[PDB]
Amino acid sequence: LTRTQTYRATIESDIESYLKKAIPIRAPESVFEPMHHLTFAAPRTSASALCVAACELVGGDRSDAMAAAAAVHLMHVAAYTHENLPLTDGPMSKSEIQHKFDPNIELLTGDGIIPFGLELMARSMDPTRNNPDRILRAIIELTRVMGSEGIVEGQYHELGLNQLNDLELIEYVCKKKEGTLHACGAACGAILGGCDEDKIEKLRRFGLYVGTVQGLLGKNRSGFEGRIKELKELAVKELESFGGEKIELIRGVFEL
Amino acid sequence: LTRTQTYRATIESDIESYLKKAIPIRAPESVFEPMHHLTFAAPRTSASALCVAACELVGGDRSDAMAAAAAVHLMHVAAYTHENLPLTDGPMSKSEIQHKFDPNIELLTGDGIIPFGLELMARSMDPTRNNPDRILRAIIELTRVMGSEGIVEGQYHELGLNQLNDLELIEYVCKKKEGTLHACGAACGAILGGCDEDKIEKLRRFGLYVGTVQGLLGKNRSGFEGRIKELKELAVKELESFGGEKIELIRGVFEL
Repeated sequence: LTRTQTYRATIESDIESYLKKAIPIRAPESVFEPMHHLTFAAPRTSASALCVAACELVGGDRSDAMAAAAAVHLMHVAAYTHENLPLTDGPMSKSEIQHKFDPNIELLTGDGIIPFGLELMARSMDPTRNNPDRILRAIIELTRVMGSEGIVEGQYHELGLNQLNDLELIEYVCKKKEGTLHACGAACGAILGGCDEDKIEKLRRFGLYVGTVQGLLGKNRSGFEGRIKELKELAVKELESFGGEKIELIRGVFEL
Repeated sequence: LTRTQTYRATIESDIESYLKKAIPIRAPESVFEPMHHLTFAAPRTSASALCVAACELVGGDRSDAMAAAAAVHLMHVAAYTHENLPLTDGPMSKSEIQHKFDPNIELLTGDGIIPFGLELMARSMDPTRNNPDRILRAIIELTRVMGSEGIVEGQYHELGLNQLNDLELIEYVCKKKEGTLHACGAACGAILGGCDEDKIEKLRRFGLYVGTVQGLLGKNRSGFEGRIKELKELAVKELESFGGEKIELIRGVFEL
């Protein structure tokens, strides 16, 4: 592996180890079995690593952002689970997955995973009395990503979908789902990192741009090459205000 | 109406109006339409009123509990929405309701409502009081009600309940759903009104007993009347060592 890959993977290993301490497979039974299973079977999102990297970029330790990064992963897991949830007329996502558990169980496990991430984030503060306004602000960010400003807005418009036709509607969905998830990750990193009000906004915009790109790639319909270079350039702009070699690894992680 | 009824109705009206400020009908536009519809169509839970009442009881102002009380209502509506949600096998709840919106929409709207309440709660921080510690502690309580310690655990076990069933299993379901909901409301009430560790747990237990009664009552299928009287006196016991006018009103609301 390259320095960049090693860096992403180590972050992702630290996140997974952090979650494993919080969610025992302790089951068959209690929500814990489907909660443990869905969390670690789900595809990862680069939004979780951006959270940690954003925090380090501004001088935080990674233990400062571990709870946030894990919460980001969990919001994503909750969204992913509910998107692939078989309803009356099947799931919202047309690309089918394997299900080890019944629909009813996936529904409630998704419901339990949403606040669990916010509970971990809420319960991280306090050991020596750390950042109550900060952790509260981080919580605001995560609540924003899951709801009407973020993922659920995206999923709402994802319903009226068409075959690679409405490109602006597709982009909008990517911005609201993968976009908002990265924005939140980056903004949490920065908040927990102890950051300028101005520098939070910038990393937030950064996350939005790379998250939208990550979304668009996940469509892979190519009608987007020009928009992708457009957004990548905006991502770089935001980065210019920071520095210190973590910049290079972050640029690396996001193919910039 | 009696003083007790008026007192409860005023609270419920103050909660509704506080929520009406936060969720626009927005007409068709966005998840806000179903979010608004489902919030104000859903049956109320007394856990919401207990929050305000618990707060006032310990010298709190009601505007201090208003966000919490609304968040409690919202947790209850997300739960209600999801358990009546038509799946492949139909809804988890055997008691059918009317559905103005499609299953897929109800699934998104439920997911948006969960963090929204926590966001309302989080955005209520009072830097001129000491709230970041307090409000953060309130968020812990609400995250608890929704998850593995609460409603989801209850719903998980409720799966596979019929006639002539496990009575201890039924009470357990009531404890985890209605019980935890009231326990959280009461405990948030206490936290936000500003009392100590000892008195918070007393109100949380109070909430648990009365919530468990509300759940058992909301079934009335056979022989619970014995256990219901046992739980009511447990609730009164908790109320000893609290004082004031509000004690009679709370005893009234919950018929102790």
